Amino acid sequence: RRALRLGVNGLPNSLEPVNAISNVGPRIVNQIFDTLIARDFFAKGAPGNAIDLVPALAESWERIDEKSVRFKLRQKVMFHDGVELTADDVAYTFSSERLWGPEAIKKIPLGKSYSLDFDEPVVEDKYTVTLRTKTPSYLIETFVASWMSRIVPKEYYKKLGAVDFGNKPVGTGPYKFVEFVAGDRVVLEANDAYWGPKPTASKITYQIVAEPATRVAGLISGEYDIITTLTPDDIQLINSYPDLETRGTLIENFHMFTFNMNQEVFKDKKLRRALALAVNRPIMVEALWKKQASIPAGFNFPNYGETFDPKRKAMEYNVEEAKRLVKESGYDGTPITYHTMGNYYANAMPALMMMIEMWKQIGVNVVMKTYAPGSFPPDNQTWMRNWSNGQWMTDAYATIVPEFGPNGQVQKRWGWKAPAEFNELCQKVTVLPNGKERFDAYNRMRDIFEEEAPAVILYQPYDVYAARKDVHWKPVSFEMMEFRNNLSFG
Ligand SMILES: O=C(O[C@H]1[C@H](OP(=O)(O)O[C@@H]2[C@@H](O)[C@@H](O)CO[C@H]2O)[C@@H](CO)O[C@@]1(CO)O[C@H]1O[C@H](CO)[C@H](O)[C@@H](O)[C@H]1O)c1ccccc1
Repeated sequence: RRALRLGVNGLPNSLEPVNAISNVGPRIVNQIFDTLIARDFFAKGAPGNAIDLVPALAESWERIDEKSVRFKLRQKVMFHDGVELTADDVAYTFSSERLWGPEAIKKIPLGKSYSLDFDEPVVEDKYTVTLRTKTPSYLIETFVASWMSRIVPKEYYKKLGAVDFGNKPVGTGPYKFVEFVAGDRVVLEANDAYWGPKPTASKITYQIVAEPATRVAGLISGEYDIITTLTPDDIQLINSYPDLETRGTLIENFHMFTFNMNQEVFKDKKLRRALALAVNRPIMVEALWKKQASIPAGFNFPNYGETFDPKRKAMEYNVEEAKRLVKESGYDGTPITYHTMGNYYANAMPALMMMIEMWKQIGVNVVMKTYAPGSFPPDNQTWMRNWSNGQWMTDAYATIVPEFGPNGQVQKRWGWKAPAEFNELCQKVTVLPNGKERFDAYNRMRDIFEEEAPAVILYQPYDVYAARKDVHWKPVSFEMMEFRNNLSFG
């Protein structure tokens, strides 16, 4: 088998699966670990966007009541060190101690904020485990299929601790750990004892190449087989090669810009809203994304299923209202910084440069502050910054509630003083089954989000990869790379 070499835009700081949640972690952690329930993005000839859920580490599952799901596990599954997977490892993965309890915050900072209102799991036998919530939750199934739910080995994890585990991970996945050189590379090797489809590459290397031009040059020179995070602008040039091609797809994620609302200038919604109203998204999508990116109608996406609102109007663009809001605000003309880690996000810098011109027309001076990986300053030295959110559930709960809710980082760390009505609705949607009340509450939350502007949604990016034609691999509609039944050579 050939070794697979990947040129990437970044690497996570840890291989602990929850801590690795980002645009750069899942493409690695998806190889090392498995979940109880998995997604088959290729079901019924779908071009990597199928919503179909399939058994993975759990052979079957059944909802027992409004707050519990019982799982029957695959038998004789081995972690990379030969230890058999049991309900003990599954219970530990979803425990108060490791994930959501008070004693877990130090090791997994976002564990509690991203988790459901869990109750301690119940081990029925070696291969049977019930995952449950303290209050009703119809989200257990989607949570278990998500990036929050990769299964860790209890004994090995406890022995090492979360920090050391993140540097030497052990999972049940098709590829096993070889090396992790901080801010440089990750090397994995084929796990030939894998329970599912046998790995088709002998090794996988993820090498950071921060500059996209240098990344493209690496593919051309033959240093990489696949490269990530390109722009629709690179398409014509790569495709002009007989042996190279681009492969892209819209992903279930949105790019945005956000604010440090602890800062005096951003304490009030007025300037935040003015900045949002001046963003001409169609011109950015046309010029930088070649119409391949999509602009959502608010914090509202098709993957939400029953909680997606297809009748929702597009987000308002109003330069004249933006001009009035700036005039009425306390803003003087002082430059406002916008922090960006080069092009960690595809089109981060060209998008920002277009927005700086748009904002100059409304009387707001915004200045780009580009920083290197590991150079993100303390919070009080930041004003505006870019971000993204992967829409990780088949429900509107994610990411409006875990990120922007009362228990989330936007309110707790970034100082968004959310209206009381918003937090009340966040609590309601957590416990309610689908219906008119729940559907209407998400719409009211979307209206408040647009009015308050704690963040400004830009678009769903069109994720662009480039590969050698002799490397058969299709992208999926999520911020990760899938190699199961989706990687072959020659
Ligand atoms: O830029 C990355 O993370 C990004 C991550 O944002 P992503 O858009 O990639 O991932 C989001 C998630 O945050 C979550 O909302 C779910 O959906 C996902 O798409 C996030 C957490 O790792 O912090 C970020 C924000 O720009 O970064 C910010 O916070 C870190 C602080 O330790 C960085 O080191 C800083 O440089 C700084 O830029 C990153 C780069 C290298 C190592 C680790 C993370």
